[PDB]
Amino acid sequence: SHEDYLIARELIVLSYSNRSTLAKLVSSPMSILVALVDINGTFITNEELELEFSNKYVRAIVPDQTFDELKQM
Amino acid sequence: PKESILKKLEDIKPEQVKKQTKLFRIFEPRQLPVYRANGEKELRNRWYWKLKRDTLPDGDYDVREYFLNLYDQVLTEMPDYLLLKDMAVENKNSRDAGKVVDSETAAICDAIFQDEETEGVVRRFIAEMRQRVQADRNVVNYPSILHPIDHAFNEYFLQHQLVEPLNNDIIFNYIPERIRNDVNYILNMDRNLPSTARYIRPNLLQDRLNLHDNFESLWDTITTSNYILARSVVPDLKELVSTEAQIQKMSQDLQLEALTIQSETQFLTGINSQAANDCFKTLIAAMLSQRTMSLDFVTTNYMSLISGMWLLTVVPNDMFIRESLVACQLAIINTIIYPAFGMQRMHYRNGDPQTPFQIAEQQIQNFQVANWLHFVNNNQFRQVVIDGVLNQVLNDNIRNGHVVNQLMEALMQLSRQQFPTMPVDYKRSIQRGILLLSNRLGQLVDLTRLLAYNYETLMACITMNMQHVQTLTTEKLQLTSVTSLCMLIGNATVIPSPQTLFHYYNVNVNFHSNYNERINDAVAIITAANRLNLYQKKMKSIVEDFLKRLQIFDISRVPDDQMYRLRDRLRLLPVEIRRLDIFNLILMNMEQIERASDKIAQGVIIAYRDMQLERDEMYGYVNIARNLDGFQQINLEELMRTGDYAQITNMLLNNQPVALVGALPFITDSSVISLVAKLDATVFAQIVKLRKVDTLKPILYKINSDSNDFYLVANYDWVPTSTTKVYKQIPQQFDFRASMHMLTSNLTFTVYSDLLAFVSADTVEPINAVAFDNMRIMNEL
Repeated sequence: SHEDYLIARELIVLSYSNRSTLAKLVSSPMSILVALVDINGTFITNEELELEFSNKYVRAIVPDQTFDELKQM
Repeated sequence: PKESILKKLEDIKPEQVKKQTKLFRIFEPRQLPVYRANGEKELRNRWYWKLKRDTLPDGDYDVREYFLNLYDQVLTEMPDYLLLKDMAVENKNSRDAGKVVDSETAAICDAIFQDEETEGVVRRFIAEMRQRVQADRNVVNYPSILHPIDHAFNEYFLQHQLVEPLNNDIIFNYIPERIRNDVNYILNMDRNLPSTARYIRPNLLQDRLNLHDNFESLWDTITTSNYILARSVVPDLKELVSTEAQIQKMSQDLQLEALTIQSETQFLTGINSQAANDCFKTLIAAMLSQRTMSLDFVTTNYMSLISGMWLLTVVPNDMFIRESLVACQLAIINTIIYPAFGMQRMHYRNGDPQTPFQIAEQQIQNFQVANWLHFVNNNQFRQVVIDGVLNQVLNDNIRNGHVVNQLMEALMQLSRQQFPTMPVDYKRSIQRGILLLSNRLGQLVDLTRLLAYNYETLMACITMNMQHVQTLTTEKLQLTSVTSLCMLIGNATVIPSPQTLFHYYNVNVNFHSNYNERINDAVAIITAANRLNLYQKKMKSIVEDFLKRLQIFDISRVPDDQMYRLRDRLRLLPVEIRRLDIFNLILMNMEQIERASDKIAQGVIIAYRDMQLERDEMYGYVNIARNLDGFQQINLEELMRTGDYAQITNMLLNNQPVALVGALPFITDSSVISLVAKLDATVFAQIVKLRKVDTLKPILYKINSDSNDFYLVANYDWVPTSTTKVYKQIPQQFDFRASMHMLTSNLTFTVYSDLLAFVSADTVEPINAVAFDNMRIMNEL
């Protein structure tokens, strides 16, 4: 796909020089992004592979300073 | 598809509280000259009331459309509260450095103070007009300068502004009585609220439309919406017994061939969790939404037939759909019950008025099973109104689960029988299948009590009355999801958190409030259209707006017939007080607004008689008339519906006196030479040739010293006489003092929209959680 091409062209040309501070970089914001996605429907666990889904809705009460963190990143 | 509906529901923001920054105005003062009688002009000028935004169309139908649009505008401005200090401004000429309510009021006061041509009394009055306060009452009194219609609207918005004093008691009283009186919950708050505070109450008036009366396609959507919402608040079954530590107990009870686990000898099919929670959720959400649920089972699986008993007992039968439970009852009777007494198999008929349990209750002679089936057949809901809302309630024996004891009585009897007609393996299979339920007895009792408790607890958080009506579409319920629930359950109580309850209650409140509010909107516009005689208006797009503002329907695929029936129902609803009063302030002043607006005229008189002109003073001499008496009148909108230019043509060819009625443009002519030449009589010949009456523009003969031929009047002793006067009123004269009013308001209150955020709520430890009977639930072991 196109976005795949962008990612690949943007890493292949930069991974030729940077080899110590790249995967640490792009893989870091993800820990915050997961804290921004509202739940509409869920999966549950009971015993090691049990599931029991829930139609529970849950919002995402994210504070403001983590946006500043993400922006710095 | 499913998740989307809840996304739509939970994105219903409440009705945003309104607060205006200025005052409703239609009129404004304006300096015109004044022409002393005989026509000539004073050095002095004078103020008059004129209209802001003269935009009135031609023709009467179009004018009534204009006033309907004005009614919509005034409704959209129609606020919920206001604090006059927030719009107040200084007066640049006040003795006491006072204030006045509006910026435009101040502009008026500061323009009249400057004019040469104002008495000293008005300047004194302007120096002495100021604000006042009385803080013991939190009240303020500001001056204002307002046309009477404008004062009427503003004063109505003052006296009829919707707020209510907020306190710490109303917060509690906003919660249902059941939650407050349910000992499993503990409530508090960390704030005291002053008497300076306020709050607005929702409109929770029940369905004025009876959508459960032959709007089944809409009721299906409503009930589905409430079902899926209720699924989001039923608790998950946090703790169960494991799914493999059960199946080995079942297998040894059944003494099955090894590695039949992957074949699942029909007793053992669909035992998993992900179904027990599904059934627990489906049953409750369906009973809450009152949505019918159909059963998809198999007859090879006898545990499904056995676990259908608990279901058909704890749940009413009018709650299901008929053919499904007919199949299930038939199966139960044919392979668990009648073979246990040597009865014939059965002979059931497809289209039979009676269900198998009815026709079985009378045949067999055993007390236990007979009375169990009696309970099943005559189990049904109990309607009861509580906290205003109708509710479908259970028996009070299902709740404190003892029905299961009658069930055990029947099942134990059937264990004790023999199956003479049938072999030994069959009896063995059935009796083991029901021992697996006998061994779960106490857990079944606990389950029944837990469902009943959670059901009533969530019923508490309902605002719209809950009717018991079958529906087009159903909700499937596989009986393996019952067998699982009846077999995977134990020592694990689940109480809905208070926050889920408050969420569900506020959601339902907001939906109900939106519903009532939009109903009132549509009813207002419909009633207004009917009272303004708007007959060309097709009342569909209004109902489209009504359904769009209800964010669950698809108007793209709903027809016109439902809309018109819905309209027919909406016709018969009373308009709320606000909208009705605002409309009756327009019906009594729409004409007085229409007498103004020097772009149209209310008619033209044609009287072939050298009549006199009138000594007005904003004009000089004019061909104006203000009564329309004497001559007979002809309405033009009648003439433009049914083109019959026979009457009027007869009357024009024969020079007969007449009046023509309807909003007509006009054009001023300040030439005296156009008066003696009699040009105004030249306009009505285009009505006989091209029979249209649209390009009809009578003349107004305003004469004065500013006319360049006025000298004749002042040299020759002739009052301006003329023909074909015009039917029109004069502007009103601006009296500063009489135009002044004092507007009252409250001083510095604070409006709190959300109402439960101040409430903090907690649950007792669910081991020691209790039902209505002051007796613990989940206690059997």
